Amino acid sequence: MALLTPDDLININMQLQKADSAVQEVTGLDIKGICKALYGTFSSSEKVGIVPVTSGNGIIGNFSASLHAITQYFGFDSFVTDMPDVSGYYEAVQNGAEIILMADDRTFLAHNLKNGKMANNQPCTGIIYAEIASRYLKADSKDVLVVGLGKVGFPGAEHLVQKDFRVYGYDADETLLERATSNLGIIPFDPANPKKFSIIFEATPCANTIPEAVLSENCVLSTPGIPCAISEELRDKYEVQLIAEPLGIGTASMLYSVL
Ligand SMILES: NC(=O)C1=CN([C@@H]2O[C@H](COP(=O)(O)OP(=O)(O)OC[C@H]3O[C@@H](n4cnc5c(N)ncnc54)[C@H](O)[C@@H]3O)[C@@H](O)[C@H]2O)C=CC1
Ligand SMILES: C[C@H]1CC=N[C@@H]1C(=O)NCCCC[C@H](N)C(=O)O
Ligand SMILES: [Mg+2]
Ligand code: NA
Repeated sequence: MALLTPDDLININMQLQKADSAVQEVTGLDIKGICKALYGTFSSSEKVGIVPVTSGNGIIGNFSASLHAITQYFGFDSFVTDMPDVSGYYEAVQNGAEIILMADDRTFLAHNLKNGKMANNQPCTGIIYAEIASRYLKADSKDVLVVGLGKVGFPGAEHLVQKDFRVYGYDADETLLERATSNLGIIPFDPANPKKFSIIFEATPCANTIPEAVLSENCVLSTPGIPCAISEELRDKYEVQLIAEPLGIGTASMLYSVL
């Protein structure tokens, strides 16, 4: 399974700053503006309780600290509980948390206790990175390539289909590809018969998944995938506009979706 390491989260404030500038360049909107477009919501210092969780692989170094910073960055009044797990959840609620933010190895959720809304990181991440890609100001095309049609990728593709884009899809697992084509109506992408895209969305845990043949100059590559979907070489060569950030954008999508 594809879990963060502590090194992925180093200087999360800078990673967020850089991602937010890239998002502004690409779409004319900052991350808050994207979330406002997606969900119509804005932050008003809602209290967010962040609960460390020890199950499975356990507490990931820098994870709760990064969420603490991300939440503050978007204007939430956040805190991290002293205790983990159920004791931590009790602490969070007792200290007045309106939104609970917590994750085990399989599920990262946000639960707004005031209105009952609950978000899962996987669809929220897919949706927001697909939204960003979709809003590329200089795209001059409704064609989009989605690489990776799993838990993050499938909802991203679904979002793009709802937005009336012409969605091409590829997954290395043939069964996943088939699932997407027959449930979403996407066009299966044929790697042996590529075409160029100005808009690309990638959601795999693998490097170098985007072939050169698919790139156009200045195309947007919006990717929650870790590590990076393209080499530095190809990024520089085609002046690719990369939106890639390990936790904060997806977390913002969760939070603004439950407001
Ligand atoms: N940046 C962020 O905020 C977040 C990042 N992620 C990351 O997103 C990635 C995807 O997560 P999930 O969708 O949950 O994983 P998943 O395992 O559900 O789906 C990944 C898909 O990519 C496909 N794939 C793998 N190698 C490929 C290749 N070379 N070419 C085409 N397809 C390939 C797999 O067949 C699989 O269907 C992971 O690396 C995960 O860590 C996940 C959540 C939030
Ligand atoms: C990109 C992230 C967000 C969702 N999946 C990836 C992930 O690493 N999930 C596992 C998070 C586990 C956190 C850990 N239980 C903790 O509380 O420190
Ligand atoms: Mg992110
Ligand atoms: Na990747």
